[PDB]
Amino acid sequence: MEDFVRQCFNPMIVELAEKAMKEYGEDPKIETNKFAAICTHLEVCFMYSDGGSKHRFEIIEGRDRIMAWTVVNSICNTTGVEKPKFLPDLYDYKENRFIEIGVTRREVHIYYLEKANKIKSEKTHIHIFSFTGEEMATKADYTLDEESRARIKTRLFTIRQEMASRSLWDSFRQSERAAAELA
Ligand SMILES: CC(C)(Oc1ccc(Cl)cc1)C(=O)N1CCC[C@@H]1c1nc(C(=O)O)c(O)c(=O)[nH]1
Ligand SMILES: [Mn+2]
Ligand SMILES: [Mn+2]
Repeated sequence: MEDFVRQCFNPMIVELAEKAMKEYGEDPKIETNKFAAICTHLEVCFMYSDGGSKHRFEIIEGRDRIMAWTVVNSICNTTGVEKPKFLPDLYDYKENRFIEIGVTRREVHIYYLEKANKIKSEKTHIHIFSFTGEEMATKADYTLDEESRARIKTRLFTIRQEMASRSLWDSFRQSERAAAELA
C-alpha cells in the first residue's frame, strides 16, 4: 500500500501527505489507508482547480493550516463573504464562494449529508466524488464543465481499479467506515 502510494501519486503530493500526517502525529508507514486517502483528496483538489481559469480558484487545502486561515481572512475581508467555521478546500473567485471537496468510498449522498451537517454554514459549496464515478454537488451546481469532472471521476476509478488489482481496495473501502464508526 505504501508502495502503491509512491507509485501512483506525484512525489510532491506524497511529500505533502507525509508532511501533513507527521504534523498530526501519524505514521504514514502504519496508517497506510489514511496516507492514500490524503493523497487522493489532495490530487482531486489540484485537478479541480485545473478545471477553471488561472484566475478562478484559490487552493486552500494542502497548505499550513495557520497560514491558510490568514488567506481565508483576507478573502472574506476583501469580498465580504461570510467566514466559514471550518477551513474549506477552495475559494471560487468567480462564484465568490468557498468550496468543500469530498472524496469518499462510501455513498455520495450519505457523505454529502455528513459534510452538510458538520459544515452547517450555508453558502459553502459542497462537491462530493466517489471511486465509482458518482458525484454530488450543492443544488446540482457542479461548478466545473463536464470534461473537467470526467477527468476527476476517471482518475478516481483508475485508482480504485489498480488498488483492486493489488487486493488493496477492500481494506481501503472498509477503513473509512471504521473511521466513521469510532465515535
Ligand atoms: C478524506 C479523508 C482522507 O478520509 C479518510 C479516509 C480514511 C481514513 Cl482512515 C481517514 C480519513 C479525510 O481526511 N477525512 C474524512 C472526513 C474528515 C477528513 C477530511 N478532512 C479534511 C480537512 O480539510 O481536514 C477535508 O478537507 C476533507 O475533505 N475530509
Ligand atoms: Mn480540506
Ligand atoms: Mn475536503
